[PDB]
Amino acid sequence: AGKKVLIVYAHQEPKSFNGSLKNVAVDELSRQGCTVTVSDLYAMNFEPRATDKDITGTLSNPEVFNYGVETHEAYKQRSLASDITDEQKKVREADLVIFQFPLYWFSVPAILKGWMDRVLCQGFAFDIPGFYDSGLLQGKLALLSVTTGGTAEMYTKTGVNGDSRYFLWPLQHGTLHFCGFKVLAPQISFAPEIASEEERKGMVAAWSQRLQTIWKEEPIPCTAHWHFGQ
Amino acid sequence: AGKKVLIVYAHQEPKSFNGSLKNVAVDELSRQGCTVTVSDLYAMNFEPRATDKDITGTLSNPEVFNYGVETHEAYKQRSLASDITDEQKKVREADLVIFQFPLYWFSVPAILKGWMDRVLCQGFAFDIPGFYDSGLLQGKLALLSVTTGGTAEMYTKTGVNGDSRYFLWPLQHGTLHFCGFKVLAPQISFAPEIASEEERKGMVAAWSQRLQTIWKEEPIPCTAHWHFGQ
Ligand SMILES: Cc1cc2nc3c(=O)[nH]c(=O)nc-3n(C[C@H](O)[C@H](O)[C@H](O)COP(=O)(O)OP(=O)(O)OC[C@H]3O[C@@H](n4cnc5c(N)ncnc54)[C@H](O)[C@@H]3O)c2cc1C
Ligand SMILES: Cc1cc2nc3c(=O)[nH]c(=O)nc-3n(C[C@H](O)[C@H](O)[C@H](O)COP(=O)(O)OP(=O)(O)OC[C@H]3O[C@@H](n4cnc5c(N)ncnc54)[C@H](O)[C@@H]3O)c2cc1C
Ligand SMILES: CC[n+]1c(-c2ccccc2)c2cc(N)ccc2c2ccc(N)cc21
Ligand SMILES: CC[n+]1c(-c2ccccc2)c2cc(N)ccc2c2ccc(N)cc21
Ligand SMILES: CC[n+]1c(-c2ccccc2)c2cc(N)ccc2c2ccc(N)cc21
Ligand SMILES: [Zn+2]
Ligand SMILES: [Zn+2]
Repeated sequence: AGKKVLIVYAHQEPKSFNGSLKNVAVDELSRQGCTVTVSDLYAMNFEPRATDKDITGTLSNPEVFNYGVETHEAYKQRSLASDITDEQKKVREADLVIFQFPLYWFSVPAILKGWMDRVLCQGFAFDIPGFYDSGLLQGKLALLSVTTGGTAEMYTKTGVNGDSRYFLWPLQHGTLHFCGFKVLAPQISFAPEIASEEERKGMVAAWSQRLQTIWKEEPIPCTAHWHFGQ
Repeated sequence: AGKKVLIVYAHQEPKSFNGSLKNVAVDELSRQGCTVTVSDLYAMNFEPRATDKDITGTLSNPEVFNYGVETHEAYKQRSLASDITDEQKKVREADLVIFQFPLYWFSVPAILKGWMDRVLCQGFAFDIPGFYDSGLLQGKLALLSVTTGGTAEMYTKTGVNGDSRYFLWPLQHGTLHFCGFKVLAPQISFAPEIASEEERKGMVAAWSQRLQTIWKEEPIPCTAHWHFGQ
């Protein structure tokens, strides 16, 4: 009992398929008695740019600004901007982080990329040492819930788009695994725009049904073999 | 017939290693007699977020906002935000587009991701049909000039990050090839922060040197096999 979930949500439109997937997650996890928080990035006008405004007070080397170094140092000295530390608190408290987003150029929308760039700073999400299996968010679960324009068929190994697992690598391995997350199997809702109403409802139902047993899941082996291998 | 180059540059600090790579590109291409334009995204405070502010005309569906549909229609009608069409002019006139950036989470910094999201809209960069080899930017070249924190060794098949080509897939194939670009081989400058002053100087020089004969290069086969092997 007592699980905490953060949903990081990146869609402009409440009535969208993404919005529906987010709301189903909120309702079902809430029904289960979980603690639920939603970071609605567009509604928050979330800042995507990594800039020197992300550090308050004086820099550790204001002659040559290195964002990575400066945010590492600011994290240690508790002088990060409040929009960042607000998100870090939600992540720190969460047992599971769900990312809900439409696929933009085989990746996350820029507003969500900005969340990953700015929130997951050195000292908070990883360090030397402490990355991949020993990343600082170890013990936490992460799950990518992505919607696509392309159909399942268009996303095969030999297809024009390649296997969907190919585009997952930078997100699941390079970002989430790197920070110590155990990665649950992605939820891929293929081509809702093209799908019939029945097919759309079926995809929503699949998600809702999955959420009923999400705490019983095993994480994937987040390896190059899982992503590219046979 | 001389050549036109656009450099889309994503770093906050002029004195950075990325800044030096951008400046030597400008120096060398200028020396050759090329026409050179730089989009300095951080200096321009470039807007990364995909929002309804990107359309200024009457929305096709003002009760349910679909970013892709609305920007496609706005492109055709000429009612996109002018920061978008300003970038589109630079791309349209370019023979070669160089992207200069530090790797953020196996990808581009969010401010540059936003450039891709917002600038490469339907009708301008691709059509349905009219993508990959029939993409609308066919005839143009693109090149990623990337810097990393991780070492070359970490970015190998047996290294913990996997091969560097793995993370290039969403950018080179999912984005640039999809829009019709032919893709020149990536320039990856590994681990400058860790390297010595001389090694750093050497990496900048190697870039400058490659650029001398850039117009003689052939593009890569931007395929799953090139990226992932057999
Ligand atoms: C900049 C950009 C880059 C992109 N890059 C890619 C890419 O690389 N690869 C790719 O494949 N695609 C890409 N796309 C397409 C994009 O991924 C899809 O448009 C997106 O995933 C669709 O999801 P949505 O929530 O916006 O769908 P919506 O348009 O909101 O939903 C589809 C339909 O489902 C309906 N619906 C909503 N809720 C429910 C419900 N509860 N039950 C039943 N029906 C419901 C909606 O009303 C709508 O009619 C890109 C799009 C953009 C704008
Ligand atoms: C949010 C975030 C995510 C990241 N994700 C990843 C990731 O997934 N994978 C990864 O590998 N790395 C990652 N990194 C690390 C990042 O890619 C590196 O920090 C970046 O590439 C370093 O390049 P730079 O231009 O900032 O280096 P700088 O710090 O600017 O350069 C190093 C030194 O070179 C010096 N220099 C400048 N010009 C010259 C010159 N001409 N000759 C000699 N020396 C010169 C500078 O003064 C500086 O001291 C991430 C960093 C951040 C902040
Ligand atoms: C700039 C520090 N730094 C490094 C890094 C760079 C050089 C040497 C050691 C670590 C880094 C290296 C990898 N692979 C992945 C992510 C990051 C990173 C991420 C965020 C941040 N805020 C600083 C970060
Ligand atoms: C038009 C939607 N759409 C699709 C897409 C979805 C289904 C079928 C064909 C293409 C797409 C497919 C791939 N592989 C790569 C990028 C995009 C894309 C990119 C931007 C955008 N604004 C719309 C996009
Ligand atoms: C193991 C690679 N690696 C990293 C490193 C860089 C990015 C992410 C993780 C580690 C490193 C990071 C810092 N700050 C300082 C020295 C080293 C280093 C030094 C020697 C070596 N042989 C590998 C090294
Ligand atoms: Zn992994
Ligand atoms: Zn390709």
